[PDB]
Amino acid sequence: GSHSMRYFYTAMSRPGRGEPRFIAVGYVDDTQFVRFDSDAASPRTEPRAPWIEQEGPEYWDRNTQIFKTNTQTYRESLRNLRGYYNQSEAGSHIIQRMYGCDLGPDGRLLRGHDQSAYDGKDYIALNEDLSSWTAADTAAQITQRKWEAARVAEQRRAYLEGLCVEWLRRYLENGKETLQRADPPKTHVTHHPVSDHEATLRCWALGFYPAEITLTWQRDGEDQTQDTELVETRPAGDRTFQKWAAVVVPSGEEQRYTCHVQHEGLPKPLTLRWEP
Amino acid sequence: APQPAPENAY
Amino acid sequence: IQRTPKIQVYSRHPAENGKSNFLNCYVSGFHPSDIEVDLLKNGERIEKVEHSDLSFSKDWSFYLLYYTEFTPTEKDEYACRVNHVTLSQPKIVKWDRDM
Repeated sequence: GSHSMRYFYTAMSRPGRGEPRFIAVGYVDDTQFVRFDSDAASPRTEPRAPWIEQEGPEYWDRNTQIFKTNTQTYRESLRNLRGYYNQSEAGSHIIQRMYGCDLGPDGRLLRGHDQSAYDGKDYIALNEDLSSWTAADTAAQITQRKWEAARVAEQRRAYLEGLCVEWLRRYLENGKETLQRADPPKTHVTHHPVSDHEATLRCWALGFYPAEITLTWQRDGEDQTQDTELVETRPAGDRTFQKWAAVVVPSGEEQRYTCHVQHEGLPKPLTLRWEP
Repeated sequence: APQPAPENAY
Repeated sequence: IQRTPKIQVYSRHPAENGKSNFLNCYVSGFHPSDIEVDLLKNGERIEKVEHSDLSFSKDWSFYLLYYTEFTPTEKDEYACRVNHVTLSQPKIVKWDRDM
């Protein structure tokens, strides 16, 4: 496919410091477009992308009611899970949930998602059939039984195949100038002598969008996966991302190394080498 | 747009 | 269990002494979500510092971007100070314009 929409919910208990905080953020690909934080002075769904601002009052009020209701529901869920694990009321815990839809390059639903975790560990997930569940343990099995009895899978599926795809396609059109624009990475290789007979070759990729990118070093046409230091792709703050890969090589053998860059914004993969 | 509420508790 | 945060300190645009830029401190791969992050100028906490909205990766670990405008120089030293439940002592990461 080529596009996706995802909502990320985080509910965190904090005994002695008020009721569990609920935060929700929505993304289209690697672009965040909305947020809600129950801890805000006056909790309300807020825009985070220019193209969502055009949505009317009803849109925002509808969103706010949903997240305000979720704030209450997830607090109930945290109380339930605490019990499923026989946990004390003194500890802080977290429920996380990711859900959304993926569309193919044509605009058709590729697949749907609905995964939950408790304290950072997979808890329950809706299977790809969007009809059955996979529970991680006997506690999640209780949630599963509860959701099967209530026909929750059917409600999630209805959303994923309907509203999710409908609104995603709408967002893609409204923000086509950015959401449907891939920015290729600006690339270059730096050289850093480490000693008399070894130097570091660092391949840079800057200002690209989306975040998906492949950066690799090859020696004599052979990639150095095991010898390459690859940092995590990081956000620049202007919607674009940055990434670099480095390899320590023998002085004088620099030309036997080549950096290969693959990015959606590149018509053809790139091959770079250090240019003294 | 997000999933309709109320959702079922865990 | 718990996961210690990864930390990267860098600038939005290539560093040009005397030129306005943005200092970024990206913290990721941590769990739980509570985390304290400070951007420092010559060891002193910078006041005007914003951050992104809490979100997480596929492995459920969290990530946040703390940033503030700044003008690089040859003298001024910048760094990111991070404290997390997984850290016995606050971790300091200095900004290296080549990283």
